[PDB]
Amino acid sequence: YRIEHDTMGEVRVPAKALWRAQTQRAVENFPISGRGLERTQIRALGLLKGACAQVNSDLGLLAPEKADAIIAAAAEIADGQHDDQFPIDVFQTGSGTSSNMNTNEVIASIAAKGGVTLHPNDDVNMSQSSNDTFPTATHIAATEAAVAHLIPALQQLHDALAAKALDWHTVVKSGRTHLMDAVPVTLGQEFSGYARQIEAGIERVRACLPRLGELAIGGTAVGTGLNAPDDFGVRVVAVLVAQTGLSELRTAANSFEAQAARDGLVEASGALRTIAVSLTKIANDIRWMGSGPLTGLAEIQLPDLKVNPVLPEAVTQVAAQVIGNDAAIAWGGANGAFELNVYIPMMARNILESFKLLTNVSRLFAQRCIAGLTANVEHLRRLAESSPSIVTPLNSAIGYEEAAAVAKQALKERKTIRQTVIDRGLIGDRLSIEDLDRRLDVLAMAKA
Amino acid sequence: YRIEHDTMGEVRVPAKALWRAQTQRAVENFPISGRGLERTQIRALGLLKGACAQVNSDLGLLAPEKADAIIAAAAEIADGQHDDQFPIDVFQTGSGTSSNMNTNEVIASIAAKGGVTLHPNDDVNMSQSSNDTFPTATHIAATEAAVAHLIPALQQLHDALAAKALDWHTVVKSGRTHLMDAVPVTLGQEFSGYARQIEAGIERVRACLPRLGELAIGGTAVGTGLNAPDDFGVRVVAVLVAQTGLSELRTAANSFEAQAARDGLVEASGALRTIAVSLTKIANDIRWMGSGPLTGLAEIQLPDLQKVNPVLPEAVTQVAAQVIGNDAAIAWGGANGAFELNVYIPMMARNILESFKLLTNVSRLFAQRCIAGLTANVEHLRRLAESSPSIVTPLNSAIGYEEAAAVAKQALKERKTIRQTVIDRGLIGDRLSIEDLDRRLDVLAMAKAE
Amino acid sequence: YRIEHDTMGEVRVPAKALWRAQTQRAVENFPISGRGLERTQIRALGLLKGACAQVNSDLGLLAPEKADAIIAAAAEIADGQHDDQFPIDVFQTGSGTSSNMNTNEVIASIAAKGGVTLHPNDDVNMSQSSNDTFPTATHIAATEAAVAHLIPALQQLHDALAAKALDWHTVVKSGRTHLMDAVPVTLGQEFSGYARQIEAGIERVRACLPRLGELAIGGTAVGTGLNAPDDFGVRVVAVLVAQTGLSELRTAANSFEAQAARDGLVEASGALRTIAVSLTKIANDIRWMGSGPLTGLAEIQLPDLQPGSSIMPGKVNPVLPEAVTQVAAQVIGNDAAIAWGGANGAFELNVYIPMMARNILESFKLLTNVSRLFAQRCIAGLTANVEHLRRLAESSPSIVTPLNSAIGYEEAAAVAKQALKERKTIRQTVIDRGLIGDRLSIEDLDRRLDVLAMAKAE
Amino acid sequence: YRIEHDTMGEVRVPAKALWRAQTQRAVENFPISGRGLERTQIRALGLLKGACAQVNSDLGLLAPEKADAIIAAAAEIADGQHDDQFPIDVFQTGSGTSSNMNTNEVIASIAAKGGVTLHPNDDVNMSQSSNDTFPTATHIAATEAAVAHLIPALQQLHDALAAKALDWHTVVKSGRTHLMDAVPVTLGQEFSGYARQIEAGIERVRACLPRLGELAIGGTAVGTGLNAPDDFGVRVVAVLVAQTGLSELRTAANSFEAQAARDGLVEASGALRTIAVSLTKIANDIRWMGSGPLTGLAEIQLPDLKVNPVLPEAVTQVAAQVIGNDAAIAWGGANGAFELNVYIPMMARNILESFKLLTNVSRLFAQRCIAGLTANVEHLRRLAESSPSIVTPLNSAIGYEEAAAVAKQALKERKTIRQTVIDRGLIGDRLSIEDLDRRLDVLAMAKAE
Ligand SMILES: COc1ccc(S(=O)(=O)N2CCCCCC2)cc1NC(=O)Cc1c[nH]c2ccccc12
Ligand SMILES: COc1ccc(S(=O)(=O)N2CCCCCC2)cc1NC(=O)Cc1c[nH]c2ccccc12
Ligand SMILES: [Mg+2]
Ligand SMILES: [Mg+2]
Repeated sequence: YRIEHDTMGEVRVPAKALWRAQTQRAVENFPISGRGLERTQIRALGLLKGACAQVNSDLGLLAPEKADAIIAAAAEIADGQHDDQFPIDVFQTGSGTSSNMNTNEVIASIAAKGGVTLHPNDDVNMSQSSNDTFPTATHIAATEAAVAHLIPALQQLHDALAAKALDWHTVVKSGRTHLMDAVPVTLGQEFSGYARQIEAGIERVRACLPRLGELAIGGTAVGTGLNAPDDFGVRVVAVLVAQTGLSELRTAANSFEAQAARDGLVEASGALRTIAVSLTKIANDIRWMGSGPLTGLAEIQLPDLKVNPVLPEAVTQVAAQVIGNDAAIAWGGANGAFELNVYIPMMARNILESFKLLTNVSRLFAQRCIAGLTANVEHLRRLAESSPSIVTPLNSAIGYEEAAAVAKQALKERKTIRQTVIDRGLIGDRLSIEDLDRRLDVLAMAKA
Repeated sequence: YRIEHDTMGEVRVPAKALWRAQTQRAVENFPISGRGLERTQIRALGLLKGACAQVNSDLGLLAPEKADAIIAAAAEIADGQHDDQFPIDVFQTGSGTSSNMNTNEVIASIAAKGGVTLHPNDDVNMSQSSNDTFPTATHIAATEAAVAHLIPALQQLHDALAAKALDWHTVVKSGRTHLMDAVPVTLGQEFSGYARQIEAGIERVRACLPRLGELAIGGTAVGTGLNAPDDFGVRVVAVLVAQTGLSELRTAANSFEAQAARDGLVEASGALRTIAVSLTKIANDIRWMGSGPLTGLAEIQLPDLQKVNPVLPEAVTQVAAQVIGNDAAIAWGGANGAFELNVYIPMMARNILESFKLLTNVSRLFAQRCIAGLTANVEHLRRLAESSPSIVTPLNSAIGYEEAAAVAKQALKERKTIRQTVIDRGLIGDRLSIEDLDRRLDVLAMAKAE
Repeated sequence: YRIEHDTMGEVRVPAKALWRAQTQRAVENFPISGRGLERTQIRALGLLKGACAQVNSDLGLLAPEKADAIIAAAAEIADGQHDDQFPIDVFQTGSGTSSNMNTNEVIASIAAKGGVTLHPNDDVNMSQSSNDTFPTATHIAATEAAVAHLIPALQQLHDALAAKALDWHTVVKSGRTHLMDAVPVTLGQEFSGYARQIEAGIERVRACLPRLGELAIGGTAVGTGLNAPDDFGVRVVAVLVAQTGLSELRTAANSFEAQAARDGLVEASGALRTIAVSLTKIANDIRWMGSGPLTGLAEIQLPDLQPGSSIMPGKVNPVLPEAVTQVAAQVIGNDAAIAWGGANGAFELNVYIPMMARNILESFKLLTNVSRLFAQRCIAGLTANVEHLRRLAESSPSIVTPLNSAIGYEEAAAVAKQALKERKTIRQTVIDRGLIGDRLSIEDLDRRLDVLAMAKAE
Repeated sequence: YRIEHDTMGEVRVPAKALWRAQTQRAVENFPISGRGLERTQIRALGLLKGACAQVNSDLGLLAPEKADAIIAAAAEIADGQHDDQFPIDVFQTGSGTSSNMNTNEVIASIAAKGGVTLHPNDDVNMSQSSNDTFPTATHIAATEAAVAHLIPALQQLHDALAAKALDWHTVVKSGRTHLMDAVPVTLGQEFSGYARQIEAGIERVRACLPRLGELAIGGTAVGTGLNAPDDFGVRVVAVLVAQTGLSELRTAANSFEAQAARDGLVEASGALRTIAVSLTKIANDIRWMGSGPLTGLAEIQLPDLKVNPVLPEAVTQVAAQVIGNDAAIAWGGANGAFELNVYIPMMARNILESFKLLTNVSRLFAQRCIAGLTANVEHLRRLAESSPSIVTPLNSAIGYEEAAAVAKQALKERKTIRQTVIDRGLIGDRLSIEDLDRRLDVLAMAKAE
């Protein structure tokens, strides 16, 4: 319940708060959503401040005592020990300068407890600006989310789908095209398609990493690097790669592009949106397969968490949210001006949420839905034995001409191929029942 | 770390948690976003459960001691006293059944402390289903957000813009079309346009209320009202209207449409998306008019909150982007219902209620901390209007279009007013008095302000 | 071919072209999409220029021989006699000034063929600017599309759905929630829900018309009305309303808002987007209820419209629901383009008008045309599989609840279990377990298990 | 009119039309948009039908005489001689059945003129389904649009922006952050950023090609390849690669994924949407740069076509359309069921249009706007030299208070910072002219040479 001195008046700050005047001013300025930065974003801001202090100490610009204090305070933030010291709304100044200052002030307060005096700006923000810090922290968080969390969760889901594709390789059923009875497929073939969609999803995330991992650090206020060392960015990136193990982090190809635009986030969101499109198809098919029992398709049983398909519902709802977040990201991305895109906090919220939702729902879908599915094998065969058949596999036995006459008579009389063959008296020396039954076998027709 | 026994086994629940086994199972099944219901949707579930108990009591279906205990517990929820007792993810079963059961369990636990035993399902969920309750609460929350919070916030912003329009009635400046110099307007006219965009926004929200306020309560599992009293819906709506004063709440025109679809939320989101479009135009223009102080337009100065950065225009345009994205998520969920139930309700509810909250809060902040304190560079704006090639056209009938083009070119080159340029080129004569020049170049008259 | 001279130089123009040099420059400047204005937009530009000439004549600003020639030329354009004379890309200068000049030039060329010389700017564009004309024509076209075409098409679909709701009033079936078996409904109730969605869609279009019908005409370059008569807008609107019968057309409430923004198009697109969301639900349910007919739900049969497959000769597909869902997808995309253009005005003018007009008019057209085809070629001819639906309802575990008060919920659960195992009706299963006697007569069971009464049909 | 027949019976067809019964049913079933397939789509269908006939001939399944007649007619269709014989609406059955039958019927009618009888389904559709042919034609058209048309157009725009970046390397000006005056940049640096966005655009398009170029051909009705040779897909793709030179065309990794989903079109549309986002930033900045000539920024002059920024307006309208199309594509993409995604004609319309608009507008922007921009060089430098943003490097010599007084007086009097420092009498005590000129060198402050 203490008081502080801002160069435009007095500021009242909570007693257990490590933030100071500028942060409390942002709290008062932006009461919009009531939600602040996520743990991933706070962690990335701590990682960045420790790396910058390390490079400023290495170049002789910051006294080793001060640098050690920033590095220890930053490590605490990166390890999640201060997730309650970042109270600023997401809907803040569009550079994220408010959250940048919040990080500077918390490090200064942590350092003061350990007996060292740090200036938030002059020491913790040395060689940095209001504008190259928050987008760097955003891209660190997004790249960690892609590489450490999302890709492994998608691989878990891919592996679960692929395991079912192999278990069910010969579980024959009816194909459905336009929702109408089609020629046979196997449940395994369908699951091989779902698994490819997720494998292609991982390919799509991997393809965006060369641009998602681009960091602005070192470009300072406008991209020129004025008031930073010439190699600040390259040096800070190498410390971040060393401390995170994220080899995908890199300096920006062009320091102006990296601050004027957030195109890498727009690109990454498009991969997530494609994954959401794939997941929607997979989840919808699985809840339709599970439907009924009496009124639906009743092809598979879902694990109970008459079972409602609650994890397909959570997946399709997450996909809707990723599609909406993706529209917000593109809207912010397009609306930069000159040297700075000022939609960074909103874009950060949306892409980091999309990563988190897809990671968590993919691992739940894989573990608590896909792994436990059971096929209703005899029902699925009954459906395959009700699919349309074709005459092609009789060509070698009755010839192109009789086969075409079977096809025409089956269509006119609304009969099966098999029954039309029997009815036309074709069972004989050229075609036993056995030969008819082997040629028209529904698992053979699936070409598994 | 207290321990409970379920139909499937044993679950540990936090000691000070008022939720029970079903909520704890939902917490375990849906660790997806780490974000649960918002205050408005918890309040509405409290309002709904209180009105349902009142009606079940009035119809002689529920013992009055139990009904009174539910009503007192539901009032505490509606008053925001238990916002920490709703831990289930937004990304839950798509009917919102898990959150419905969370409400039933919390009410039973609150009642237990006052010495009254309630069964969550048989008593707190009496006459209700797993499918007509959550969407009712969603539409109560959205209707209240629209009528009680957003419309008044938009009226505050309208009135701030209109006050600026009146203050700046005679503040003449260059028009701009295609970003290029155009004939004169006043800042007041421009702000009159902004005010109309916000007044039309209020009309758009008002226009959606006949369908936003439709409640599914009484339709039970599929819309038929099986296992509810025949008049349960109209009775519960009447209690909600009597208690809340929200006369916009109404039974649904068609019980099936009210559960198979959430088209009222899609409709309302379109009104919020239009307001977000309007606010983007208003906020962009204001930050461009404040740009500078040297190399920008330097028309106005914004009040300093954090050379002032336009931080509230940035908040407004970021909120608008969020509303656009939320609007896309809502329409996606809305389209994808099947047969008797749309199972995207928790996601739709999160997005629609957030959109209401962000637009309400940012509209008030923009009105009070940006619009009200803008200051115009009045003399500078008039000098630029008076120096613009766009104003030479009214000279054509005195000096011809080719001499008027030469006046325009020299005025720009020498950074002079059109008036001073006409005098410097020796055009004052019998063909054009000083008085006729000042009439022809009266830029405030060119703006045609009331 | 035939030469001309623009203040920039000599321009070659096709011989049968009624456009002139400014239009030919715009053709050369914007080869982007290869698509120009639609018939509805051309018609509205013709309506507008005819009304402007009438007013300019009435106010003594334009000589009558000149006004009469513009009126006669503008009526030919509004009648669709010149839909090949508007070659400019949609993706043009964002005020639509290129298309406005195209209209002025085509009118001057028509008037020339009758011996009257019209200056495209000074006569055909009198009292107008490059910025209040194209948005006015856009709003006229959109209002016409809403009132004369879309609402009657939606009413036709509403009536077709409501006729099925009545015909199927007693067609009992199992509900589905989460795609899982639920308590009984009727096919008529479900179709009553679809009908309400369309009726609500008409209410949504009607609710947007007070602002969709607002016209910018009279505001000139920046909204101030400089260089027009003070009452030009109300006079032009009066003529348009009298000639067209479009009672929704009105002068804008605020002349700056009507040129700085196109918020009425964004608003109207939201209504269309909501209709696309409703149609998606209706069409999806209908193709699911038609699915199979051996491996799907087989609740209804859709009318056959064309062969489905060479490989599977008997197979017929739900082509109209596919056309409806694809249209809905296009409306939702168009809606995103409209809102993007709407947000990005600057100062006195929104310069996304041609792109917003393309998208809003296409959404109107696709929804009008598909709604009529869906009603006529799909809904009107649906047939229900009444006995299949009733069999499933009478076999459903969901219908045992009404037995609770006679045999208890535990015995009712055992009846459900056994019926679902032995593929029997609930009625038969109650008999097969000897529960008919003291507390439960055979007519009492038939009263409790009346599936149509459980649907609670009005 | 004449009488034609299909499995559903007899149909009246315009006497002279080359289509037959199924096309005419589709003309009556789908009068929705009044727009049919584009030139690119008709070309891809003609290419595919010729390639299928070559492979059927090579495998001895189709008589050489019939394969020759199909190949010749498919070449006339591909070359654009019969576009007026493709009347079917975009909004047709969602597999593109109707447009597949349109191609088969028109090939049969052309072959009949030359005295060869072809059955549209038994000969022209041999070893094929709609479900594999229409998505294959769509992916051929999209891959050709990406490689042959869009990437070269974007390279042209990249090169025009990079040429400006070089030409304007020393054209110092005010930076702008939040629309507010900031420390100096050069126009060249800004254009280098715009060039990077377009180069990255090209990288995004190239990164999607391993999946965009996947073709369904050979999977037939459901993905199983029933009723086709086991190697039909690999043979047909090899013929298409030889004929088109598009090495990016490839057999699908998984035949079921290639028919049950159109995820590669969704992926590709995301690249195009990101390009639209980049082009919006570039075009907005350029029209603001050109604003005025009195009351705006007046940094540059755009070439005339007082000039309105008409190609920036075309570029930002195109971008809005690509964002809309992108939403329609993702909506179709998500809504497949079981063995088939039935949104293909709508998804095809949208992505092919996005390719075309970006290609055409990128070339126009490059040639008729970027190439001809002129910079107000002296004006830009004067404002940079007059900005309060450049007073900071004086703080250590004159103190914060006097640096603030210098900035305030320079703004009020409309003078440079250098002239204001001299006017306030600060030379001698605090610093020398040599030190002043080092500290206020705006080109050096932009970290350019
Ligand atoms: C953001 O545009 C401006 C910002 C500041 C100033 S200022 O007042 O501070 N100052 C003018 C007085 C003398 C000192 C230099 C700058 C002017 C400008 N515009 C202009 O000069 C506009 C202009 C008029 N004739 C021109 C011819 C060529 C290019 C531009 C123009
Ligand atoms: C678009 O901004 C401009 C456009 C043109 C011109 S101009 O050169 O044609 N011209 C300059 C001489 C007299 C002023 C009017 C005419 C200047 C400007 N900006 C400014 O004066 C900037 C400015 C510096 N001190 C100020 C103090 C208050 C307000 C604005 C400013
Ligand atoms: Mg690595
Ligand atoms: Mg069945």
